Amino acid sequence: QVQLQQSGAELVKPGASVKLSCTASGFNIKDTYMHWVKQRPEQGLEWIGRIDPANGNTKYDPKFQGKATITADTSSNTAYLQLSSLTSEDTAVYYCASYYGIYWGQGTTLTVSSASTKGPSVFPLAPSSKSTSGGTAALGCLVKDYFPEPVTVSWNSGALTSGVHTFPAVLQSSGLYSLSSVVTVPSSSLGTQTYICNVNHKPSNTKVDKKVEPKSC
Amino acid sequence: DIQMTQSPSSLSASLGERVSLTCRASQEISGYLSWLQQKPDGTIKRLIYAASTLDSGVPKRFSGSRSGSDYSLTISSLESEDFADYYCLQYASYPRTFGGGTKVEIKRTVAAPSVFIFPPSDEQLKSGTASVVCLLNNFYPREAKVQWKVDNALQSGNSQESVTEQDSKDSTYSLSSTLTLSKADYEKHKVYACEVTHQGLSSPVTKSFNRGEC
Repeated sequence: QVQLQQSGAELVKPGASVKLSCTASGFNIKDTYMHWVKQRPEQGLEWIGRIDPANGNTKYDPKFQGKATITADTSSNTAYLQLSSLTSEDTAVYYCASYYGIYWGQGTTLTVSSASTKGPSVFPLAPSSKSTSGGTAALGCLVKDYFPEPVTVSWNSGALTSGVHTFPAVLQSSGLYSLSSVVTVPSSSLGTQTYICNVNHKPSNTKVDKKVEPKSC
Repeated sequence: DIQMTQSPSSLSASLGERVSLTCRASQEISGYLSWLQQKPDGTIKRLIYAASTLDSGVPKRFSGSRSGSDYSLTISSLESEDFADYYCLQYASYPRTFGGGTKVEIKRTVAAPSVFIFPPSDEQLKSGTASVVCLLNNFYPREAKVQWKVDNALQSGNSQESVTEQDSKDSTYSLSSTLTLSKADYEKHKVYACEVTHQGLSSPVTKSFNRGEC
């Protein structure tokens, strides 16, 4: 019933620097050590370093020597992680741990990208006669090149939810995201209705309704 | 540095069953080990320290044991919230090192994927790029291989994968693979194929289309 509260998500351009924070409540940080750990997308935990707030002494893993700098301020009972010369390799969720690992922060997501806000481009993934079996056809929408996350995808103004699979976004080398949203439906319905995906990207206020009609090949 | 070899990396089980995962330290760490759990939402909690001591609040179904340099975590009577990721952590020396992790997911019967291949839309082609997507719908287990072959030549580095979280209703996974080429390199070839290998298929299934016929 003690906690560590980390700062909000960051969107930073490469070559720049960021300072994340972790504020403790329920104890005085000078009494224990404060650690920072990294977790790249879909990967494991990697230790960065730790600090003794009582005297400011730090220890780092050699792999982060010229990348991370850790500090603490007992007056605010907060610890900081400053990451320099950001590259794509730095995109990850950063955790703060203290009280021997008993307590962990919720984590702070850092996304390194040089891209400016951009709405997505929406292309159809047309149901094909060749890609039809047992009375069902698969169709979808490719929402490509948008920044930043998140994007909302609906089908037939939300009246279609069953069988829908909207995949998690992939950050491309361009510093832009892309994802696919597919759905399997009765192939017969393709003769009485047109399927449309409703894509909405709030940061750029881009709303697109894309019709996905059959195109066999 | 002390290397922590955690195995298995994946574990499939059902409600009420017991499961165990182990970590092996490359050097003598004499029980200076902890077990952490990370839920699907990202939050992390320590369940055990000193190899076998449970922290306050942690359920009785969790236990840890030592056998030489092999440290194990056992979850008896699995419950719904236990479907998570686990990591061992050694605090014997700096730098601190973690195990590779172990995913505890829901056991289910085998389910072969429904494979579909989608050619790039003409609206995208005219803008300069071409994205060919291969869809693997509702399959189990998670293990699946997708190979892109353009004119039989195996592709590498020009595709990206994305996989859904185990489905709440049928416990299956779905995966999408996207091959990305420039309009120019796309037009240099004819047959685009997606070869899928999965336990539920007797032999790998290949789905293809011939550019130019579109």
